Amino acid sequence: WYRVHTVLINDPGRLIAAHLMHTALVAGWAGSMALYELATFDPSDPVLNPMWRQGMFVLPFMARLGVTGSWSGWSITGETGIDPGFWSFEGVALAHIVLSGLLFLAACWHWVYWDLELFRDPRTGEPALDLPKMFGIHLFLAGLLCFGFGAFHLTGLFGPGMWVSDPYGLTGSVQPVAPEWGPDGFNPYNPGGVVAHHIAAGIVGIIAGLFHILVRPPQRLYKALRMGNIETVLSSSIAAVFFAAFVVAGTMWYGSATTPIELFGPTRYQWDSSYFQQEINRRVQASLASGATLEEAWSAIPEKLAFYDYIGNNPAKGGLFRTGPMNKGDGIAQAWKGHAVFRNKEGEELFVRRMPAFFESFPVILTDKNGVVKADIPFRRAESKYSFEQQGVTVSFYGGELNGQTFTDPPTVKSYARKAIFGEIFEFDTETLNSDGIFRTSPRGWFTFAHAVFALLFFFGHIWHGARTLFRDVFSGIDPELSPE
Amino acid sequence: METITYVFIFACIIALFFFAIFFREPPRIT
Amino acid sequence: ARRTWLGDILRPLNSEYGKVAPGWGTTPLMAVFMGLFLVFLLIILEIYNSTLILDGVNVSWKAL
Amino acid sequence: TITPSLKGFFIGLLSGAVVLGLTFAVLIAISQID
Amino acid sequence: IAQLTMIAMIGIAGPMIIFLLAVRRGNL
Amino acid sequence: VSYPIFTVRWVAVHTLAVPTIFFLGAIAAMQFIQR
Amino acid sequence: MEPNPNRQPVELNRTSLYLGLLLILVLALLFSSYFFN
Amino acid sequence: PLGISGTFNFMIVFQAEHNILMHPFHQLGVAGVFGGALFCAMHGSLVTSSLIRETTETESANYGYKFGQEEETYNIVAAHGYFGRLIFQYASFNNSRSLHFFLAAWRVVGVWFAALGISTMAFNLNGFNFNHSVIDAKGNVINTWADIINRANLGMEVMHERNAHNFPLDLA
Amino acid sequence: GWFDILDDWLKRDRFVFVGWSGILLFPCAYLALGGWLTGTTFVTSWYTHGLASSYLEGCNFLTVAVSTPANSMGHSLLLLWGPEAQGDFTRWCQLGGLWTFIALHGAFGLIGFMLRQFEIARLVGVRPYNAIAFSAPIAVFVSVFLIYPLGQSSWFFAPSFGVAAIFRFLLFFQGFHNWTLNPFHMMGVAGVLGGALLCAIHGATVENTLFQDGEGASTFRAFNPTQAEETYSMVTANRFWSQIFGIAFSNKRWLHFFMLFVPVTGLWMSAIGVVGLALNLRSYDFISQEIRAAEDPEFETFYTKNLLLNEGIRAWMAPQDQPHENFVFPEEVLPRGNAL
Amino acid sequence: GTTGERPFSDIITSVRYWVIHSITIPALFIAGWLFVSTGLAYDVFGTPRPDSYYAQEQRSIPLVTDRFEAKQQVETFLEQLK
Amino acid sequence: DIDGIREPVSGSLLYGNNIITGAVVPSSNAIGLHFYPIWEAASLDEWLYNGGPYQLI
Amino acid sequence: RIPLWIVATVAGMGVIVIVGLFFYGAYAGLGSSL
Ligand SMILES: CCCCCCCCCCCCCCCCCC(=O)OC[C@H](CO[C@@H]1O[C@H](CO[C@H]2O[C@H](CO)[C@H](O)[C@H](O)[C@H]2O)[C@H](O)[C@H](O)[C@H]1O)OC(=O)CCCCCCCCCCCCCCCCC
Ligand code: CLA
Ligand code: CLA
Ligand code: CLA
Ligand code: CLA
Ligand code: CLA
Ligand SMILES: C=Cc1c(C)c2cc3nc(c4c5[nH]c(cc6nc(cc1[nH]2)C(C)=C6CC)c(C)c5C(=O)[C@@H]4C(=O)OC)[C@@H](CCC(=O)OC/C=C(\C)CCC[C@H](C)CCC[C@@H](C)CCCC(C)C)[C@@H]3C
Ligand SMILES: CCCCCCCCCCCCCCCC(=O)O[C@H](COC(=O)CCCCCCCCCCCC)CO[C@@H]1O[C@@H](CO)[C@H](O)[C@H](O)[C@@H]1O
Ligand SMILES: CCCCCCCCCCCCCCCC(=O)O[C@H](COC(=O)CCCCCCCCCCCC)CO[C@@H]1O[C@@H](CO)[C@H](O)[C@H](O)[C@@H]1O
Ligand SMILES: CC1=C(/C=C/C(C)=C/C=C\C(C)=C\C=C/C=C(C)/C=C/C=C(C)/C=C/C2=C(C)CCCC2(C)C)C(C)(C)CCC1
Ligand SMILES: CC1=C(\C=C/C(C)=C/C=C\C(C)=C\C=C\C=C(C)\C=C\C=C(C)\C=C\C2=C(C)CCCC2(C)C)C(C)(C)CCC1
Repeated sequence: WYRVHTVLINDPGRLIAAHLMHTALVAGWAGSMALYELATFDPSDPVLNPMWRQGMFVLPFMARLGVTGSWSGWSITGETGIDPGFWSFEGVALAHIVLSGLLFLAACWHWVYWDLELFRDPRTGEPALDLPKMFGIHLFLAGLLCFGFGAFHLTGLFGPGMWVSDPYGLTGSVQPVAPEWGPDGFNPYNPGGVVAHHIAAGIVGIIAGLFHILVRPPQRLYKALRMGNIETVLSSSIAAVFFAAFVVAGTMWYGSATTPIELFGPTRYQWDSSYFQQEINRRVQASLASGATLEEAWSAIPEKLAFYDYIGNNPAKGGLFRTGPMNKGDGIAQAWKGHAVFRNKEGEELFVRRMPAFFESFPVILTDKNGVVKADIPFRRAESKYSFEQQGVTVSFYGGELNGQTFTDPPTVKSYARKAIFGEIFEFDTETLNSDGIFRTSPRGWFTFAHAVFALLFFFGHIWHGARTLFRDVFSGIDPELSPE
Repeated sequence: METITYVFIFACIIALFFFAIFFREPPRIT
Repeated sequence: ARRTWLGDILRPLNSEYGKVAPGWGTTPLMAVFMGLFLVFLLIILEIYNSTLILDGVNVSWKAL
Repeated sequence: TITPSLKGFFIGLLSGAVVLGLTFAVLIAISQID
Repeated sequence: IAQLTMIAMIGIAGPMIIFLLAVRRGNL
Repeated sequence: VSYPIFTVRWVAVHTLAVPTIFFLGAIAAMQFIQR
Repeated sequence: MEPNPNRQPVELNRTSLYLGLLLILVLALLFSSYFFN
Repeated sequence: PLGISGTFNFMIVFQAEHNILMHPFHQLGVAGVFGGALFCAMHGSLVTSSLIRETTETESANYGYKFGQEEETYNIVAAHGYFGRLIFQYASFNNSRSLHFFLAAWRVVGVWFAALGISTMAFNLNGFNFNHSVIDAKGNVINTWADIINRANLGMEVMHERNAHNFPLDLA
Repeated sequence: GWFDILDDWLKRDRFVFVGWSGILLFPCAYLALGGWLTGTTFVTSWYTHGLASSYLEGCNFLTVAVSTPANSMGHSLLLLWGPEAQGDFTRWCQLGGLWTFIALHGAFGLIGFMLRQFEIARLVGVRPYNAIAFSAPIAVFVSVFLIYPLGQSSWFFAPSFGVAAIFRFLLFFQGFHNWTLNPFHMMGVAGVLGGALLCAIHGATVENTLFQDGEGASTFRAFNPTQAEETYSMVTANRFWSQIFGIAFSNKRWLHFFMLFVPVTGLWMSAIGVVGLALNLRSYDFISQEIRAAEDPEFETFYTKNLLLNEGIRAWMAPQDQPHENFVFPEEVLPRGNAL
Repeated sequence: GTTGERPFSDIITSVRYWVIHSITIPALFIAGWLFVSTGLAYDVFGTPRPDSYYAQEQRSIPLVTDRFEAKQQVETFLEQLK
Repeated sequence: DIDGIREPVSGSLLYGNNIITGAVVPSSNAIGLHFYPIWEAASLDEWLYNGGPYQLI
Repeated sequence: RIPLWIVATVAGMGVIVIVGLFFYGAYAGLGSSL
């Protein structure tokens, strides 16, 4: 077995059929996943139950590049009276599906029809491949198909722009983007720096292609690096795959215009930046500072936005064996309960110290501004000084669903402080899919975790294959006859 | 289940043990 | 070796096998594009890593 | 343009080069001397 | 103040009993 | 035989060797200090 | 369509599994519970 | 306690009653264990890294040895020529018997120590105590890394065997 | 051919081989091993962890280290001319500068050194199984010094170069991560243990198998170096285990390639799991458990016991461990058994 | 096998060595010891004099607050103690 | 019931249905360093409460 | 020509003696408990 797939190192006959297949199991898995993802993505709501909530791993990737309409009649937007044509999550899925059984079909040709004309080198009576040449055109091609990416697609000159949203998950929407190659054209967030990239390196990917197709491989390189041995190109690439691998699994973790929030999830660093908060709050401040009441203020801040400031939507809190869509964890987010401010007899506005990343558990501590401890639910009750009740705290909700109320009975208050440590409290439907109560990471995070072991494992034999490359001769064994050296 | 699932995978390692200390394929001396 | 329509039209593309060239010959022109590249990669690396703060370049979600 | 860290980045580039030019220029001195 | 002298003396004593024994030569 | 002293197997030695005899030397000062 | 020469026999010895059958079956026991969660 | 997790409990308790991670003994278990791992990789490495030539990927290379033969499938000096070349010579092993021994030398030597370490603390001669050690001029307490280690200890210290002792000092 | 002139010198069998690798391996592998020592004995981390590092501060060998930078930093590579120190060794020294440093140089030293194997074994002429065996280690370091940090909060939370420094790192993981319960790490263990077991099972399996192919009562003069064939009869030893522990070897060819696997293998395992800790995506809870625990004050498993430790080894820690997140912990609030 | 080995295995016994080295060792030892005995060390890496950790009074810790202007903090956080 | 207090902590399978969880629990302080020979427990059920199985093994 | 042996004893004191200063500075140093 350990060598059972070596039967192709030579004859690119039954070798293409291999690639022709893996690559039909890939798109074979394509749409099939979508029908699955598709067959369980409750679209009914995009504000408290976005695709990225109910773990959806393939869906998110479609939207980004365009397909956002579905033959069901909806859209990951909210809108109900549109519908792209055959290019709805339906066809998209269906598409690959046909492709697989389609590619499969041909994969056959190439095993039975292994001995092929152009398959061998003329001058000699044996099979071989002008690598530097095939690369020449494959490369070139890459470039041209690329190039047009920004050229029409991403720009719209011919196609759906791409998904782009403004600073806070809110108004995201698939839309054309015009390149911007000034400096900012290099901000992982500036969409234009991605449609200007793809026209750039595609154009260049082209030149290179032409050059590499024409010019010839300078000996001291073709003889230094054992090219001519299909082996070398498998290592000279494993390395490029793992290279980019590592970074894709870096974009998801770290803000990145290709990795929209509204599509995969919140940046772990969005609960670390306290981000959402400094905003939501500034909004309660401009609304409040103008003609409006504390009760009217938060009412402005919309669900979507409040929901984001919740920890349960921070991929940071998952766990390796939290088997599923975030929804199973804390429950199916139903509606926002409304920001709550805690006070006491005195009336000072206490503040609930929050729980950060690492901790799967925290102690509810209340510190007013300036940072002094003013109340806290005590594990040790006997020498309790700040304990609620004794300083008698009470919370009041402004905005949201629980709005306008003011709770006073310890038990409850205490309860809110607990659901306070998670940030903004919401009401979860746990019953439907029988939640468990153990918030799981998001796909935004998941992705990041496989371009892990898959990136890490990759590198390692870029060493092993890249070692079967330069050490062909040895392997079978080093020369049974050497002298002193 | 599980409780069983666990016992089995075990009552097996005991099998695969019996099989390697008695159905070991003799080391030949040539 | 079996004949093939599309096939005849594929090689020579496949034929020019050991199409080696004179000495390392074109190497320097190559490693001179890498010099520009390796720096390239590094220039963004340091912009992303928030060490290379450029004018009018806010590396945040707040781009638009 | 002309940021304090664009500058530091150039200065870093040369210092990088500085150690390349010197290490590499001293490597062939001893290269061909035996 | 410091008998750090005594310890070093006692020290140098036997590792240099060998010196003299090696400089006088004496089946060690 | 005909041996030299300014060999690489020397440069190496003096890379880590001398700073160290310096470091340990600096150390005694470290173990006097107080307050 | 003449038979294929690059078709060598598929190698595997009677204790090769005795090495693997262990590894996988034991590998199972560990990684199991984390499945039952 | 014999069972996966009980191990850990048993362990964590320990680390919290004996600074056993702050031991120049437990070091020696790691010291060697963290060695044998480092070395098993070598002799296993090099050895395999030096095999004659008996099949040419027709099948495998692990056949370059029919059992019983008095030859040595692997080449000794062909081997050393490498490690001697990796880290300067004199540093790589020349004699093969002085090699294999060294392989029981590393493990056993420290794995014993550890064995002693625990066996030592079963009498309360625990790992190093540097809590606060490092001081200030007026006297403020300047923190030693090992001071942190103290909290992650005091932490487990307090919680372990909760509600099982009614006094302030754990003498066991 | 000037290219061959440089080459020529370089790879010339000196006393301690230099090489092309030498231009990468050697420098980085210097300021790193170096830098460590430099800060180990002179620099304080007091402005990042308000704790003492260097030997100058009074610190002990064990209690010394080049502490990661303040989390306030992020992952900024703290260049010397980095906008952080703006170019200033003294400060750049204070802002922890040495960390990104030591780590990164060691990064390239570990690279340069793995390449240090591929070079030699290719000149001397041997299987690339040494360098290949170095994957185990590049993983471990890469997993626990770059990816971990990067996927987490700051460079801060990454290990810190020292003993007690990493010893911390350990407890840290046992606490908020409960690493000891991970399938992976429980394999790393498998490797680092067995590999050692092998290193010795075989070690002394040898010293006590070989023959009388020398005279005296000592084995050092015994045949070699590569002459007469084999010191230990793999047959006389064989039947020793096949009768004691039931099963023994055959073919030293594999026993030398299963000795490689074991550790280099298991060691890679953990390295994966560890990436998992980056996204806090770890193995902490056993659902089936907490739920059965929740509603029953009479069900206790070690698991729960261990699980309580964590809270302890966390509540008491974190505050004085994570200074930048101004922890304010009242005496009550803090969990802790009865009487202790 | 082949070895371009230089002296070494004896050069410690070297009569000239333990001479031009009965001058270099101690000349290196004290060289550093001064880097210490002076107090330079501190000023080099910034390490605090055991009196310059906390100011004579205040009990906070000069934790580097931000990331881009770090140095500045340190600056004022340094002059602090006075 | 390891530690003395009568608060049995039995990880196991036919209770602690898991492999990482369960294990063989120790003897109980109660009968400390004392030899608890299965044939002491006035009831095998007693020899059970008090970690008796541990020792023997 | 200095006795290769004495080259090893005079030095084996260098560590044996320096580590002795080291071990003292831990009972009165800056890193003392007082
Ligand atoms: C396994 C095989 C191993 C092979 C071994 C080979 C050895 C060779 C090693 C050589 C390379 C190592 C050196 C690379 C240094 C990279 C520097 C970096 O990290 O740079 C870091 C910074 C990232 O920016 C971060 O940004 C964060 C938040 O950003 C945002 O913060 C706010 C958002 O809330 C605002 O919007 C703000 O504007 C915005 O910047 C924080 O500020 C952080 O402090 C900051 O570091 O640059 C970035 O953009 C990051 C972009 C890097 C792309 C990803 C590469 C790194 C891979 C790790 C990522 C995966 C995660 C691990 C999970 C599991 C892995 C499997
Ligand atoms: C990328 C494409 C590619 C191709 C065509 C190959 C081909 C090969 N590799 Mg290989 N390899 C690759 C990528 C590839 N590798 C990558 C990215 C790595 C990580 C470094 C490796 C690491 C690696 C090692 C360590 C070894 C090989 C070996 C081999 C050869 C063994 C014979 C055979 O292939 O075994 C295939 C036979 C099998 C029975 C495969 C089943 C193995 C199971 C147990 C793995 C389970 C995975 C599967 C169920 C799901 C995988 C999905 C996921 C991996 C994406 C063969 C030439 C071996 C060598 O001897 O060369 C012959 C060898 O020791 N490879
Ligand atoms: C014929 C062209 C074509 C097109 C337009 C698509 C389009 C799509 N495929 Mg797809 N696919 C194709 C061929 C194509 N596929 C083939 C031949 C296979 C193998 C059978 C697949 C297997 C496949 C699977 C398994 C899946 C898809 C999916 C998708 C959809 C989302 C994936 C995506 O966004 O791309 C992302 C692609 C990129 C971002 C490009 C990355 C490639 C690297 C970065 C470029 C490397 C270039 C190289 C270095 C050369 C140098 C370049 C030079 C210029 C410098 C999207 C509709 C997904 C889906 O259906 O979800 C709805 C999905 O799960 N495809
Ligand atoms: C774990 C580290 C590691 C190791 C041991 C190897 C080993 C190997 N690689 Mg390789 N490689 C690596 C990482 C590694 N690689 C990475 C991260 C990439 C990204 C592309 C590659 C890409 C690559 C290609 C395309 C090829 C190889 C090949 C090889 C083999 C021979 C050539 C070679 O080694 O080049 C080693 C290359 C270097 C050591 C790079 C030089 C040092 C860099 C450029 C210094 C620049 C850093 C600079 C200071 C900037 C600062 C960074 C900043 C963030 C601080 C050999 C087995 C060849 C091969 O096996 O083909 C059959 C081959 O064609 N590699
Ligand atoms: C990456 C750099 C690095 C370095 C240099 C060290 C070094 C060390 N670690 Mg360590 N460690 C690391 C990363 C590192 N670690 C990481 C990432 C983790 C994850 C937790 C750990 C977890 C860990 C634990 C749990 C322990 C250590 C311990 C140790 C010490 C014991 C050495 C040993 O037993 O090896 C055996 C030797 C070899 C494998 C061959 C080389 C030996 C080294 C290189 C030389 C040691 C000599 C020393 C430097 C000075 C002696 C002078 C004399 C030899 C001339 C040693 C100082 C042990 C300790 O307590 O410290 C003493 C210990 O218990 N480490
Ligand atoms: C990686 C680069 C890339 C990728 C992944 C995509 C992906 C996509 N583009 Mg696109 N595009 C690109 C570059 C790319 N583009 C460039 C450079 C341009 C410049 C023109 C465009 C211009 C463009 C326009 C104008 C449009 C798109 C659209 C799309 C999407 C619809 C296609 C669909 O998903 O079915 C993919 C299905 C398959 C790949 C199936 C593969 C196998 C089947 C069987 C195909 C063949 C079946 C059968 C044999 C007959 C096929 C031919 C005939 C039937 C049509 C999405 C796939 C359309 C959009 O609306 O999509 C939602 C759209 O209108 N693009
Ligand atoms: C216990 C930890 C550990 C250490 C101490 C260690 C050390 C070493 N391993 C080496 C080799 C190997 N290790 C291997 C497998 C493994 N090694 C492992 C674990 C270790 N290996 C694990 C167990 C696997 C086995 C499962 C392979 C087989 C090799 C090699 O063949 C190689 C060897 O031949 O050794 C003889 C040597 C290569 C030297 C080098 O790369 O220099 C170049 C790098 C330098 C000089 C700069 C250091 C780079 C690092 C990143 C900088 C860190 C500096 C500080 C952190 C210093 C730490 C000290 C403080 C933290 C207290 C070196 C002595
Ligand atoms: C609840 C427990 C579950 C956990 C499992 C327990 C841990 C198992 C660790 C042992 C595995 C290492 C095997 C070494 C590989 C090898 O070398 O042994 C091979 C296979 O033997 C095996 O696999 C046999 C496995 C069963 C052995 C268990 C013994 C039971 C206890 C004995 C007590 C005696 C009083 C046989 O030979 C090998 O394979 C040969 C080809 O058949 C080749 O010659 C190879 O080079 C090699 O020699
Ligand atoms: C027989 C050998 C067999 C092999 C096993 C031997 C293992 C021995 C391990 C001992 C290591 C530490 C010793 C503690 C003594 C001590 O305490 O010295 C400390 C620094 O140590 C040190 O500087 C440790 C030196 C290790 C650095 C070596 C790294 C690589 C460089 C080598 C390159 C050479 C070319 C400084 O002491 C401090 O002294 C004062 C600070 O000046 C403080 O007040 C405290 O007293 C504090 O203890
Ligand atoms: C027939 C045909 C057709 C079609 C077909 C198709 C469409 C098919 C298919 C398909 C399919 C049916 C597919 C597939 C596949 C996929 C796959 C097969 C995948 C995979 C899997 C995997 C991959 C897995 C699993 C796992 C695990 C276990 C865990 C980890 C992860 C993983 C993934 C590894 C038509 C009529 C149209 C035409 C032609 C013919
Ligand atoms: C830093 C830096 C650099 C570099 C560096 C260096 C150069 C470092 C180093 C270094 C070093 C080089 C250090 C050192 C050292 C050492 C020491 C300080 C030591 C020691 C010790 C010891 C260790 C002793 C002893 C002993 C004994 C005898 C017993 C046991 C063992 C032992 C070994 C412990 C540069 C400028 C580039 C840049 C900046 C930064």
